Amino acid sequence: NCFSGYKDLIKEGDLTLIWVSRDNIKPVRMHSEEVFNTRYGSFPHKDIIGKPYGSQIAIRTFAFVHVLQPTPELWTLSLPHRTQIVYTPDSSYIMQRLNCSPHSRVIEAGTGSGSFSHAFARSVGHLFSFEFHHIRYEQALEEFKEHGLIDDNVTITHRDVCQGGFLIKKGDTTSYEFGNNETAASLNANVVFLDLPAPWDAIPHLDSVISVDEKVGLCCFSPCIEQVDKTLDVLEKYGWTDVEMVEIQGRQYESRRQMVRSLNDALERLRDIKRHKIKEGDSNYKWKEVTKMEAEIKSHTSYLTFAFKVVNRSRDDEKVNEIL
Amino acid sequence: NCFSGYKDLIKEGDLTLIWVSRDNIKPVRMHSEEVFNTRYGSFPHKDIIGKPYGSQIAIRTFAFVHVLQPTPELWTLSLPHRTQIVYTPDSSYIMQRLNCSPHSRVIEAGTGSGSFSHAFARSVGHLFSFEFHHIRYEQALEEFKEHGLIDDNVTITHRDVCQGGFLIKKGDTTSYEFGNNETAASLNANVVFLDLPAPWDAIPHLDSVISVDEKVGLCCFSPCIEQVDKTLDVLEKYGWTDVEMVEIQGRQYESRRQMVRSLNDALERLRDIKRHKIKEGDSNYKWKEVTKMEAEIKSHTSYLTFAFKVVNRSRDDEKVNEIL
Amino acid sequence: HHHSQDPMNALTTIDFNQHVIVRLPSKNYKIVELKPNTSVSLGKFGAFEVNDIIGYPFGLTFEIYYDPIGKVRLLSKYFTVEYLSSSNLLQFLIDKGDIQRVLDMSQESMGMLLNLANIQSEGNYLCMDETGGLLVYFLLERMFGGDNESKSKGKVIVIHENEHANLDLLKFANYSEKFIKEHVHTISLLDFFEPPTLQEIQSRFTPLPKEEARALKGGKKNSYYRKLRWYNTQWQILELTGEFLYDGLVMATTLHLPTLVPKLAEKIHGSRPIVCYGQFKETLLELAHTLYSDLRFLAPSILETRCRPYQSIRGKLHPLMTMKGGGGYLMWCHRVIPAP
Amino acid sequence: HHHSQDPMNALTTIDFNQHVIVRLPSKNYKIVELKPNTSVSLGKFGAFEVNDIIGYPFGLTFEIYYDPIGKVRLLSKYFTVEYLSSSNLLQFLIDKGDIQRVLDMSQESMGMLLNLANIQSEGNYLCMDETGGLLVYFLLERMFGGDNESKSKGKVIVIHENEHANLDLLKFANYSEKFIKEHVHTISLLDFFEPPTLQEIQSRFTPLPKEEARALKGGKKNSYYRKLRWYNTQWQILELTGEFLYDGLVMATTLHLPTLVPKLAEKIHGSRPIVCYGQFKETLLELAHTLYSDLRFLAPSILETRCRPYQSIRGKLHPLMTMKGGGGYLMWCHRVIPAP
Ligand SMILES: C[S@@+](CC[C@H](N)C(=O)[O-])C[C@H]1O[C@@H](n2cnc3c(N)ncnc32)[C@H](O)[C@@H]1O
Ligand SMILES: C[S@@+](CC[C@H](N)C(=O)[O-])C[C@H]1O[C@@H](n2cnc3c(N)ncnc32)[C@H](O)[C@@H]1O
Repeated sequence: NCFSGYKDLIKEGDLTLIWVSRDNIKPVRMHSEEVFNTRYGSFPHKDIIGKPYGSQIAIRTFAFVHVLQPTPELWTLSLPHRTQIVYTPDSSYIMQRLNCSPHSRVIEAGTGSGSFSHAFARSVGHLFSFEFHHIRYEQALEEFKEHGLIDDNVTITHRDVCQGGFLIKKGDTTSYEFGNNETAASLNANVVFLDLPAPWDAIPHLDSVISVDEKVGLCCFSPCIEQVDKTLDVLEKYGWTDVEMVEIQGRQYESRRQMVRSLNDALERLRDIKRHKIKEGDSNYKWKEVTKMEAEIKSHTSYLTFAFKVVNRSRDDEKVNEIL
Repeated sequence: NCFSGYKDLIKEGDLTLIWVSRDNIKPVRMHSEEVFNTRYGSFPHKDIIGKPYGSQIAIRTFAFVHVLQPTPELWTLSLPHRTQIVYTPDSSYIMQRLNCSPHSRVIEAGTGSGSFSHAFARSVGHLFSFEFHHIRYEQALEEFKEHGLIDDNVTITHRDVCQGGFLIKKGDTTSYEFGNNETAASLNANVVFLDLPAPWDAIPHLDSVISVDEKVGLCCFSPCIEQVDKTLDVLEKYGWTDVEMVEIQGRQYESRRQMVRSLNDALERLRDIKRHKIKEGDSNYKWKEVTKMEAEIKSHTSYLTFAFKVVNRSRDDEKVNEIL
Repeated sequence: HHHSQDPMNALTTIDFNQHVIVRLPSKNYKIVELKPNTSVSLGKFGAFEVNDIIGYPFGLTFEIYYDPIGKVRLLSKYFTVEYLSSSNLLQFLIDKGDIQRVLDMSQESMGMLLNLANIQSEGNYLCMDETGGLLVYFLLERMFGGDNESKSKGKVIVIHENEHANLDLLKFANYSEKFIKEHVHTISLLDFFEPPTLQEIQSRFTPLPKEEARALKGGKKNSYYRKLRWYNTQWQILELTGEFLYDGLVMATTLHLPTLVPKLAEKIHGSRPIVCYGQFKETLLELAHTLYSDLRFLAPSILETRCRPYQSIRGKLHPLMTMKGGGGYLMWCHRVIPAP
Repeated sequence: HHHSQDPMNALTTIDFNQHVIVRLPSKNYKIVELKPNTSVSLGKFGAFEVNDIIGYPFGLTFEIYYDPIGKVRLLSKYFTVEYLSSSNLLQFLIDKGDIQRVLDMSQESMGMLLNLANIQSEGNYLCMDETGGLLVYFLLERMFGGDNESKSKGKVIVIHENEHANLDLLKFANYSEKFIKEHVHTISLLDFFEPPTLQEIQSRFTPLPKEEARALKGGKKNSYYRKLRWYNTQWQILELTGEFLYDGLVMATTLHLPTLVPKLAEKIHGSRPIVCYGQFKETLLELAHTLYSDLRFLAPSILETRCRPYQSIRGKLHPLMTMKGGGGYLMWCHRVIPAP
């Protein structure tokens, strides 16, 4: 993955994220004969290649961009704004509550634009991702491939998980590379994230693919509270416990300044009226530091329903005896 | 109402609110031979009576209280903490969205502890309040009476509004004083607030008591979202429009200070360790002003469902012609 | 009036020469003055005849249809007509993009300000309002409900930064000029803190005995009463600035609060609320620490209220996905009198 | 080991000599060390034999019953045994009242910090942690998942205020002392900013040729290697403080950030994230304005994340009525390299 590890110098062929402004971050593949364009100027790649990652790049009549190494957080900010993706406040909370680590073996459906996928892949032992829509599947496959996710720890599979479950067998449409004598993947998932219209149709299929000897964590991502209600019903029927729904609310603040305007100065203007019978931070004036909420807030992304399961609720009795 | 108007001096017999601390406000009736007790000392009423409202009262070995004129906001803060009452963030929003004023004629059920009642009564043309529980009814009646609400603009009636509706007839258990030739109150409500377990059972009875020639506003107060769902159903059936549910979230912040601790001072301590081979705001130190959220927040009080109705959806056609 | 029949109630009913609210299908607001025998254009959504909506209650939705000015009927494109409440005026100003002009205030913050300040029909309130009068309008509507014939005697006293107050939003309010001059008094910061003395005023004018003044006519009568109105303006300032104590202080100003609020509070009675609205919490934090040192203020608190609406469709309930941030903050405290 | 059979996986399975989490019926947490042939008291809820829970998966609820130490069976009073995750350690510290010790941090704020900082198994991260090591523990668990045998080579470098680091919470972590010394390096602010020079170090000690040092025995060998460990400590400081550039900076300190973060960021590579946690937003606001002036920092942002749980019972869904306030704030930005 070009998302993984820490690169020093920008090289020809590298995928970069070019920061133009806070709301304008563009994925750009470096090529010596290409030019990057902004509403403020043109930035030739040959004047970028060879410089350190994190470089500010300047052109005269001055205009600037910053060239950054891809990261899931930054990649997520670069995706089309109104779309159906998981943002960092939700996903970072989900990964932390489900305790993600190289120990994690995760099942994600559906893949969508792969926002959560990239954050999973950075941290996790393996990611098994499922996508119902064949065009979306092919786009995600091509992109995961290009990014180096496929040759690292990510598998994607074209599947309707509500109808066909989560098994990956030789012959299925999948990126999975089967080992010697392997005719089916052994998913052995201990982490499950469902982002689907009807997660309650997918939950029954999980018993065939989750780990049987450890606590398995699940999060379902649903926009409407009647969807949460259907999920709570089916989680209970299929033996999932410690069930809790939460919401996550993220806010961002600008650092700003408000002009200090004294009473005495207002009085002095009134006295002078009687006799006759600015850019923020301007050093001619006094300023007070203040925080200002972002103009538009994401007041709802989805409800997050967490649940846990242990299949083999037992121990090896005399293996414990055989320790003495 | 001793809640209404603005008193100058504390008089014998006055109901006061004695502020002991932010979470300790006590209703105390002034009587020259009585004494008010606090975990910090005893405050004789005779040393309070005759002083201006808002007076800080001091006793030696010094301890203090402040004696305030009753107000709905303060009264609400003085009620038992865990109880089922409406707090100022919800009620002030409800009154503003329903545009409360002396023009308002309101219907409230149930009365409960009368938190919202007092805020209504301050602003509104008349308040018609209904309480199902006979002991609660008698307590609210006695208290409203004592406070002067009953002899001003408040009526309370012992009623199950879901079963018996909202009509007030001579013979009913009510505080209503019937005028000459009056055998029934004409409620003519243009504002309705329902705080009940099943507001959808009360909504059908409203058509008999609401104003018929103006926009009528309704707010239903329900803790669970399945309750909101039942309300949305019945509001639609009975012709209520512009229906919207919202939540109100209130937070309070303390003004605090955090000690400023420089790098250089930490280095200098490390240098001295090498050679050998406070109360907040303390003037010996530097401090930064900060805001600190209250330790416990009210993260949910109830869902607020608003709705509006016009009964006579018509005009006087040639009365409009008769203007030319 | 000159009609024998009872007039229409402009608080309940769409009426001639009133400023009213019109909600478009895109849900943004317009303010429309209902001049008789005129038409109103809603651009894309058509135009209609003012006369055709008079006499209806507020809250109705009208369809414009054509057999360019259309006809109207109750909706069986369209618009909804509403009373111009304090809430709807605020929303209209936000729709038209004036959010910084109103200092980022929200319906819920202003609603809470009214109750924290204990605003009542008979109170005399000290007020600073930098919004063009939106705060004064919230007060008046709560106090009087739009009723020009109200018998209540409450007043809003507005202290302001320039020579004249900016209360232009009151031009939308449907209060008469008489009502406003009886319930709203304006006075500059300078006149409020350094008022003229009686001697200073009388040495420029002392009235004629009223028998003599009554007998004046022509240009001498007009010349004199113009001087007498100046005299009464000055007299009112004396009344407002003496040992008169007010029933509450409400503020929406961007002046420096720590150096202003303590001076204003000298004229507030013991036990009365003080409420300062601020767009930025840090502003109020500085104020609260200042007031903490001053025993004339009881327990200053910074409060926040935020409304989150839901998509209120049965079978698809969830909060709105996106909405506007902001809404500001309130500093609440009470004026009190320290013990010796 | 000395058993022929495969050992138990302490990441999936309740195991001897592990520190684990116990959730009581009152839902508060305890941390319990599972020493073989010992008993554990839960006060009111009874006591049990450690041996009787070994070998089970985490996540199960056990009933204590009596025919005072009881017997245990799966719940058909009781307790639930959980892995000691970074989340559960934080919750345990909050339950026991140590909320100010952990600077009011929440699960969601720490979860976001991990991802904003792009924390990975192979990264070398600069860290300040005033919590007794809770932040270091969040990092290690994300990087290595509790796996003492992990092949990953990532490191947390902890810069600290006193002579020694306070990382006592790591005593609960079930990482071996070897693992910790290979992945956690500690260095004081003074050693980090004013490190010793090579000349200074060698003039107090230069090693013997390793053939000669190997041939040492007795007290001379012990005397020498003690000096050689001091030498290696100093050498490690040279490695950590030279022209070594780090992959990220994460901070949870109450030191003055505006005067500290720019100095620390000199050792961070271009394009790497900087995340400062703060209990108070005003602190971070001051920092953000400071960093705005410094072209080595790209677009500093103050972020907030808040979790609100629901009562998750079908037919009675609503958010929790009351809960703890706070949870703190993050300042996020990226180190960048200005153009000439
Ligand atoms: C909102 S998106 C997922 C976004 C993704 N979590 C992210 O962070 O970028 C939902 C995706 O689920 C896919 N999907 C829907 N139903 C599915 C099913 N039954 N099986 C697999 N995928 C499905 C849809 O095609 C869509 O791409
Ligand atoms: C939560 S309380 C109201 C609190 C009140 N809003 C306040 O702010 O203090 C609910 C009250 O409704 C009353 N109530 C319940 N069902 C009722 C009914 N059918 N008719 C009238 N009152 C009812 C209950 O006795 C209870 O006192």
